[PDB]
Amino acid sequence: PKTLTFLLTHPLFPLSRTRNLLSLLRPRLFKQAIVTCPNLPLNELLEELFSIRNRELLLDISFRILQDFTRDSIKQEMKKLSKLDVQNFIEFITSGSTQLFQLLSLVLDSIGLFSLEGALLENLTLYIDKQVEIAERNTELWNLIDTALPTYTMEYLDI
Amino acid sequence: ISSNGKLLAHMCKDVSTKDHEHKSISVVSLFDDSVNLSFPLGSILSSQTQSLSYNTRYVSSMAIDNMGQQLAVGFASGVISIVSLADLQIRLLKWHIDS
Amino acid sequence: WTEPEIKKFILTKINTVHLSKIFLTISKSITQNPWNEENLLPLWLKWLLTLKSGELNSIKDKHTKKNCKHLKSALRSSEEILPVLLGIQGRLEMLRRQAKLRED
Amino acid sequence: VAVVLELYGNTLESSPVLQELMIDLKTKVRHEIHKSKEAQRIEGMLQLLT
Amino acid sequence: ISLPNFNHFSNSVSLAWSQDGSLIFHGFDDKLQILDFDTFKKFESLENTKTVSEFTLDSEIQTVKLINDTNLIVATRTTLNAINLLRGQVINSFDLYPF
Amino acid sequence: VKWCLIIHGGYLVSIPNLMSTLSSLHSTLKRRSDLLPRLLALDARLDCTINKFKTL
RNA sequence: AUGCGAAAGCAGUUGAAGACAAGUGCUUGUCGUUCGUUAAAAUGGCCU
Repeated sequence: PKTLTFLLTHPLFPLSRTRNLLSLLRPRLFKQAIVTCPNLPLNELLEELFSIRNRELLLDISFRILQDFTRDSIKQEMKKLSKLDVQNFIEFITSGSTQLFQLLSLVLDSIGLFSLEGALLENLTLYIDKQVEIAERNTELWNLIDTALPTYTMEYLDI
Repeated sequence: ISSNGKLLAHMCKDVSTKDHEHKSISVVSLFDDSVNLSFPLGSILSSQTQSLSYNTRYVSSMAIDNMGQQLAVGFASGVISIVSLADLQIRLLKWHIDS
Repeated sequence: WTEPEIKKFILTKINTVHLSKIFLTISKSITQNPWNEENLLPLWLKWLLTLKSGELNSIKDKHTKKNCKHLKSALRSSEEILPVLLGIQGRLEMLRRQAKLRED
Repeated sequence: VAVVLELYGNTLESSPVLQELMIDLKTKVRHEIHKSKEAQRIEGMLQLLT
Repeated sequence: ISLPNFNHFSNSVSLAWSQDGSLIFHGFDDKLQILDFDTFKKFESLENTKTVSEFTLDSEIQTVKLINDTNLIVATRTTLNAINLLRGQVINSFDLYPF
Repeated sequence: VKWCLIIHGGYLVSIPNLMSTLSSLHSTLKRRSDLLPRLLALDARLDCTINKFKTL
């Protein structure tokens, strides 16, 4: 409704619709509510991110949560979250940007030291190594963007 | 105005209107009519400064002796010139690097 | 165009004679794909910049400088992205060593 | 050294001593970049281990 | 310390301190947070009487003040809102957007 | 320090105020990691000049 | 170099009139001149 989109444009949205309207919204109104809603709970937002809908909502939700929330809170909520979808998510990242890299940093922080598979970690180190390399070449290129004695000279002239 | 208050010395543009030598310096007495002189800044300045900038040719401060013998001009390039008003001639004082 | 040394050679020939238009298409291609794995086209831009900067400054004023500012924006975003990527590489190295310690 | 390289590139080509000095400088700056890369890595390790 | 890593920069912050030294009102853009000084974290009510630790105000905060340990004044980018703290509800409002 | 943080990490994640314990380590790595980008810039310009005088 | 903006950046900007000098009625430069726009020089450096 136009009134609902006007209230999504409106700054204050009191408590309960911010608590549970994401399940009701689960397209256009979805994108509007995610680009603007003043209060958005972490459990529902991380579940929406870890859904595999992938409308560049990766970028959208990641920028939203990194704008509005703290690293310790994201770490604790993703500690509470499930491991299998985390594995599928990091598989999605290594298959196919600073928002998602900070997301990768935070999921590493939440997973800690215990649940690391072998070949998954091998592919992750390979991907991160080649992307560090291309980022280093990119940085050097950007800095490059930001960057007498006539002892005897036999000549001839045209008169 | 000279430090007594008996002389004033000012500049004019009517010789810009009537000459290529542009600004005219004129010094006038106040309570008597003893001294009154007028001459162009083309005669005041040097000749080697005409291939140079308006910073040099921009006069920025005037000072007069209490007798009227010396008139000190100070340009925007930082070089003072003191003219003796008998033979109407210059001596240069060069220290300031700004105006 | 394949070998970097023959790229230096053909670059010297381009500067002998075209450099503006190839710089423009290289600029548009890189500002489209900043993360292109093919390093050869960045070697093109790198050698062209370390050889012929002055004429790049003195040729034009608008239809080079606009895309130059846009590519500056993209590559400065890459310079922003680098350090947390280095830190993530460090954490992965730590986890690899811990896995090694669990093995042996 | 940013402003020295900005000034003196021509005499850098002309005289060979400064060329060897630039070789030593290149090696040491690359070595320093390596040092700071490893230090950033260890700081990332600490931020994991918080 | 209390150092969160926010990817958004806002030029307009403010903060205020209760007289006892316990309650700290950190007003960042759009949002006031209430913190205990002992923890530097959100003062979470065990009673939960709708004295919510975060306030969200319609405009960007230019000023937070507490005139006593009761009344909190906020001057926001368009308006001005006076709130009580013994009951978590805004008392008074004033429009300053033309001014 | 690499192998130490590898091995003994359990007690390190168990102790609460890791900053106040490992203060000087955090500060030293902070200085060096903050030093890095100007070094990258200086190496970029230095390599440009070196390849310029080496190409001919 | 103006506005918005975060210490990033994002948009936009360099128009005429008049007068004078020099060179050759024509070219450049200049302004202690107007209106319209959101708009390096005179060898000369710090007291006791």
